[PDB]
Amino acid sequence: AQRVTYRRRLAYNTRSNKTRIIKTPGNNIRYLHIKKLGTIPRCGDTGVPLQGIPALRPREFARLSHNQKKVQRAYGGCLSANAVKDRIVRAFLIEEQKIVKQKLKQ
Amino acid sequence: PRQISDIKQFLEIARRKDATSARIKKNTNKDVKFKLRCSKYLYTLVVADAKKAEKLRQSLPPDLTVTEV
Amino acid sequence: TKRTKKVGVTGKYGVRYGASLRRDVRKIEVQQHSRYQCPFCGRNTVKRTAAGIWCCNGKGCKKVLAGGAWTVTTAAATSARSTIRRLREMVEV
Amino acid sequence: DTINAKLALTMKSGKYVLGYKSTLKTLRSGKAKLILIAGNCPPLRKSELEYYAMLSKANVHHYAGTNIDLGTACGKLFRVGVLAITDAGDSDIL
Amino acid sequence: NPLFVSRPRSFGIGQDIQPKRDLSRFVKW
Amino acid sequence: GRVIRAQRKSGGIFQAHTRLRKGAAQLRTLDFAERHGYIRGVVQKIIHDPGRGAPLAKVAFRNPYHYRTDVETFVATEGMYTGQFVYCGKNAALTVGNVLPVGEMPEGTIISNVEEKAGDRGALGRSSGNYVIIVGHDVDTGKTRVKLPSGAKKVVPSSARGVVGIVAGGGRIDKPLLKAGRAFHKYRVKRNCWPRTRGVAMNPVDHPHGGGNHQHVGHSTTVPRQSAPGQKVGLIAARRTGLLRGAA
Amino acid sequence: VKILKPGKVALITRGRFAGKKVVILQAIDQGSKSHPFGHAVVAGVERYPLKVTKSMGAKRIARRSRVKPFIKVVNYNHLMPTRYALELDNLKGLITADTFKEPTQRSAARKTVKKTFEEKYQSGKSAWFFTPLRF
RNA sequence: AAUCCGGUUAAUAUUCCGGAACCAGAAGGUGGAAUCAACACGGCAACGUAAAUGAAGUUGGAGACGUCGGCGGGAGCCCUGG
Ligand SMILES: [Mg+2]
Ligand SMILES: [Mg+2]
Ligand SMILES: [Mg+2]
Ligand SMILES: [Zn+2]
Repeated sequence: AQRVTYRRRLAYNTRSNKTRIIKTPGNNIRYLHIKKLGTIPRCGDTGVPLQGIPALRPREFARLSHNQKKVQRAYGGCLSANAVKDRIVRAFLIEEQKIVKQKLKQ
Repeated sequence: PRQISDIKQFLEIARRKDATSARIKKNTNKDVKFKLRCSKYLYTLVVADAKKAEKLRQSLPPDLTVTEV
Repeated sequence: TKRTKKVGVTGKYGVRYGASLRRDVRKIEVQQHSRYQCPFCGRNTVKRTAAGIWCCNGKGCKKVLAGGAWTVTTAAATSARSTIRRLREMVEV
Repeated sequence: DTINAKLALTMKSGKYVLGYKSTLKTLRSGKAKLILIAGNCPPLRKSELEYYAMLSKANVHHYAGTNIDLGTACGKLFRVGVLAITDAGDSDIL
Repeated sequence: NPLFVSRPRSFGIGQDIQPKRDLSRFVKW
Repeated sequence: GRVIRAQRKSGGIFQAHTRLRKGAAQLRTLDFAERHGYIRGVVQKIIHDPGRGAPLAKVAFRNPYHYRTDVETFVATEGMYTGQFVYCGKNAALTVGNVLPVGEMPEGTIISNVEEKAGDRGALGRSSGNYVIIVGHDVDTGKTRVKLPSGAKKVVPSSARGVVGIVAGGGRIDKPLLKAGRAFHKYRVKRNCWPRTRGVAMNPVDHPHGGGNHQHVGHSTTVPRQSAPGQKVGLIAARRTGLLRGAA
Repeated sequence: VKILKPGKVALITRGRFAGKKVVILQAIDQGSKSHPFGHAVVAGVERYPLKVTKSMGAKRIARRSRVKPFIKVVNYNHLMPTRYALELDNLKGLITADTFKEPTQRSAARKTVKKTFEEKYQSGKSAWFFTPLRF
């Protein structure tokens, strides 16, 4: 059956030599050279992948509109929803404790 | 290539200045494709009716270049 | 079924290396692959990742603990902590 | 007497909720008289639960024992990170 | 007027970023 | 004869394999906050360091003079965890993980990563499971006496800093390696020092032990302290030899 | 003993206005058909006023001392209640479960909230309410 | 960062030809959007949209990673009925 060749002079199965088979409108079986798969941004506090954002190679993110690269919320696109919620509650409670410790210091 | 699903949308793109030419393709299944060549994209509208195709062809701008395949 | 009377996990080594060596490895290997209890969360989801590093699973307490090579805590570390706590609590008062 | 016996008494004849989400509901509603917090509770959660209690004027008892011991102390076979008591019934917890 | 509120900075160890003091004595000349 | 193996360990193929190492493990530069008060840091990561038994801790501190955060690489003490607060300075509390001047800690405390000179950023008791014991203070001309893992007693200035607790990574050497391949993997991430050919397995051109119609040394293997390189092989300046039965 | 009641100041913990401070207007403890849970009607600050100093000009201070509010129905579980409370002069019965069904009534209610919040900001009787939480 | 198919020569082709795309940079050529005093709305929320002002500084992410084992899907191939 039809056998294929690399379309570039790179002759080795490296991570930059990824391929997949296409069947053409000439009934030809041949390679298509494809890129590495994208990656979803990860939360800065927990490392979880961030929801609402596609998996792209780094420079592909330069072509999206602003709102596709973020979530409409504080730290959107940088922190997960549950991480932000921990930060808000932690900030409030710590500030209140600083208030009582200041009040009881006098 | 982009598909246009509305006749109103297709006519608006034709009235634009980048719209150079139009193509008429008559398929074996009696369906008609109106293809509009702009600078960046080729826009196809699929018209599944012969009566509608005639009206749409008459609905085009008069100075538009409509070419028959 | 039992499948082994003695060697246990060390059965992977077969007849090599000597019985005493396999027995010593056996005691340590049982320790280093055991599950331990997280003091901060209460679950038994504490497993080793590379020799002194013990991690936790779940959505809560994704923390990492510095521990012993083969167990989460060592006797020397536990004795040091109580020694340190006694010394801390005697200069405090 | 120990708090375990009072906790055992208040569960034989009394009103209670177990767990974090249900506890917050009783604190919001004002029907929580006393909340018990496990010793190994998350430190941020303890601050939040303490703040909820202070606003609702409920008592907080941080009593020694992990969520495993607290679950056992209520007779349950699962870990309990926080209890809320809406009614002591026949017990002397309050 | 009521919006002009004093916002003091402490500057003790580990509290606020130190203000820009004169470091001439410790300059590497 | 030719240049013996010990004489060739001067660089080149005998350098340390350091690609996979994230940073040296150091105390923190002794600054105003540590000299006079304390400063708080938070453990961000506890990580494996290739070629090192003990785990390392990445600790984030606020910069006192600039809007920026400084990450420090510490030798993790046992008990340390990510998200823990650690405190460094003269007024830090005596808790596992904190960094204090040895003069500020009582006799008998267990410490690790201790400085030899105040500000050298950690020299003593750093390998997995090791520690240093505070033995006594001499307040007049402040010098602290400590016991080292080797058993030696050392005098450090009572301003040299130390970390409270024992180095993490426990009793690593208690496990038999069991296989050449495991020793191979241990030294692959360290340096080109394994496997080792015995001197008596060589020819006279290669080693003072080489040659002979049986494998034997010939002369005594206890060689003088002042031997030249190339003859300083075997048991150097040995005070004694043989299987000791009761030592101190 | 009821933590959430009209006039109390709360912190939003989820959604687009996470970390924004709000004042409770209505406390619907029981669930309705729309929002079948213990929700509240709240008015909060979407954009806090900027700090103003004595060196500023008159026109600049007017620009910086502005509040852009929002009105929202929020699950109780997405609120962190505080100890502060507001006075709530004329924001009493103006935001019911009916102004949300009409965008016209929504903009009218927000404009009313904007006027009372802004006038309340000047001559600060609730300074903590108009200072952003840093997190 | 970004290219595919079909065709073409005696002999080059993801490079030529036909057709159909894509990326990067520059200027700003129209259209649209927000702003009457300021920089949009929706959703309880996870989050959504055709756009939805954001300087310094800081922080976070991607780039970015071993090896073996079986399990589940897809594509091409293989096989099969008209
Ligand atoms: Mg030989
Ligand atoms: Mg010789
Ligand atoms: Mg050729
Ligand atoms: Zn845990």
